[PDB]
Amino acid sequence: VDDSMPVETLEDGTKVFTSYLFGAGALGYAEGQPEVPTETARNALGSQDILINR
Amino acid sequence: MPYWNDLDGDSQVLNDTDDLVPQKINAGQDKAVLILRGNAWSSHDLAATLSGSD
Repeated sequence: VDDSMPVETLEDGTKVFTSYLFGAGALGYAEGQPEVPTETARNALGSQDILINR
Repeated sequence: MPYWNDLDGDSQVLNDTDDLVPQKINAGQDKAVLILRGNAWSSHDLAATLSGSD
């Protein structure tokens, strides 16, 4: 059960649904890495701070 | 009592020849009411002593 799957609309207000049937288990993916996953930097003459992820 | 609604937004396409932009957070408000009630009621004396109980 989930609340998000694409839902289109035509005119005259009739809804169409999709509901994929996968049942595969599965397709695949792999994560990998960049370098510097997390960094902190601040602006001295001003006052701020920030985070980054990438 | 206040609260911080969680962040929202899209990512960006990370590339050279560009840099990123930061984003912000907001807050919201909550209330209630205090209420109070009461009442009272009387009795007699003479009817009590003539009627068999109080």
